[PDB]
Amino acid sequence: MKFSLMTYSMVSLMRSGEMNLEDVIAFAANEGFDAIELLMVNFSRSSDEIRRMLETHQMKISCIDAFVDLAAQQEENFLENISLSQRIIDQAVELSAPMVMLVPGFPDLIASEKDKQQALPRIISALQKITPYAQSKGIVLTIENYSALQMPFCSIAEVLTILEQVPGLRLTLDYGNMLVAGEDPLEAYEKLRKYIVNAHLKDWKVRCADGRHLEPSLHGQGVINFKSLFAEMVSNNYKGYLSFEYEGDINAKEAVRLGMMHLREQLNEVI
Amino acid sequence: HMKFSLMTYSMVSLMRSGEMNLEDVIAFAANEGFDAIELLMVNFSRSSDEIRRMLETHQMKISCIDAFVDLAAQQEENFLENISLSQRIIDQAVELSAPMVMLVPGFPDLIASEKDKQQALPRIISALQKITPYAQSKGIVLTIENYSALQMPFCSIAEVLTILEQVPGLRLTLDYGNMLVAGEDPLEAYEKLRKYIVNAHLKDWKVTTRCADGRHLEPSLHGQGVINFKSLFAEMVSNNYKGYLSFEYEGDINAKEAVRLGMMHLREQLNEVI
Ligand SMILES: [Mn+2]
Ligand SMILES: [Mn+2]
Repeated sequence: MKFSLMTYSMVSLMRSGEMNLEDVIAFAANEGFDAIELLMVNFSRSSDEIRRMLETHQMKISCIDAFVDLAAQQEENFLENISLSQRIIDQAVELSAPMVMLVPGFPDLIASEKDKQQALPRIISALQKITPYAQSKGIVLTIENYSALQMPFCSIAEVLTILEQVPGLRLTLDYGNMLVAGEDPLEAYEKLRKYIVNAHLKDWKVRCADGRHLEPSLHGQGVINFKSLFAEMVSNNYKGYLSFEYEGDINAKEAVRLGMMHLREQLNEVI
Repeated sequence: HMKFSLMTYSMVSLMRSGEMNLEDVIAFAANEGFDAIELLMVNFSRSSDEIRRMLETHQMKISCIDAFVDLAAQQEENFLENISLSQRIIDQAVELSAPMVMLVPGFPDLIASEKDKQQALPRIISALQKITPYAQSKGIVLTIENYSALQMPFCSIAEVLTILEQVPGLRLTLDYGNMLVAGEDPLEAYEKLRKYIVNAHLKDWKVTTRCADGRHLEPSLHGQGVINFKSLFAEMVSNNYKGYLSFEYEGDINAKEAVRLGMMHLREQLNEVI
């Protein structure tokens, strides 16, 4: 039950120029995380430089995240997105990350029910091509359940349908995203347990399926029940990381410090 | 010469729910008295022949085709394929008799740092320098849109002007509401960018998308928020604007009701000016 910090949680301070990647790694080390989950949106940095940062701060990468359009209808774009996915897997090898998580589509690019219907077999086809490459390199490939309901990978049923058609594919469960999809987060974990190798933890306070809008909350101040998840995870001997995600407006370092105090308290009660 | 168009994006909620298809949006636009639709194109699955058939049935035209394309892609092969995709969108404009294309040239989730923003900008410009001559060769006006996610280097007046002045022939779709998000005065944006503006998106915001100036904003029915459309209309009429004014709505009210309610306000304000 080790914790990892998503670099994506610090995006506000990276966008403002207050933190660079090394600062995020250093901050994760100082806050006691065992790893970072690295969002990779370009290959501008050399692997050498990232490996150096990780050695300096005695940090590891639990998972590399990327947004890739595996729903692309246009053949040449679709093929280049598979190639990009392979390049991300290559980066996981270079950086000693055991896992990749793909968000396999973009919400602004699904503009109708017919688009959603067509996107699903396309995503599945892409993942059947990419997952064997990940396996050959010794990398565990996952998708994430998402929060924009026009993407055909949000509900328990949707993610299960993909997982059951892609040999070897695994799941990063975003516990809070299930709430947006109208699912019970704990039920999602129970139904998808055999595929869940990574988890994102984020909270919401009171657009959903159940028709009620949510705001990002500091962990423990919203509606998500983390202790119940941790209890089941310990019971089931989950061996992946618990990744800290925050998408709100509180200063990102403060959000991590405050939310981690709640999460560690809840885990310690279960242990 | 002030004409209204309906963004198909404004109807996306009912398209996603299966309540409306593209033809329904075209027919709705015709029934509500629009001069055109602005078509969001996210794939080429629709037959060009069938779109043209729909436009003829409903006596409608397409004023502009909108697309999201990642012209900031750092990996060369992806970058080149996104230039080719943009050229294929221009070809679709020819096939559909749309005079204009609007690209949103990057994706907010793919710019994760200030350095990423810095590196994206010359990349986007270089792509647009390749795409714009192709649009010109096909008689298509190419535009970008000023956006609302401030990590993208195309939101402020200064950012959009920097791109436009480096890409010969490039023009602008002014999203008047997005300028408010960027901390600009929407009317001053129009005045400073007037010679480039060939299309406009009209949307409104109410004070409850995070602004530069602090205020929290949510989509508003037009006329119920803070955007002054009459002042814009008065200036465009004064300058003999010949383009379209495109109706954009991003909120939660039923999309057909939002068009009916918002257009009543917009037409009233334009009428007070002419
Ligand atoms: Mn997540
Ligand atoms: Mn717009």
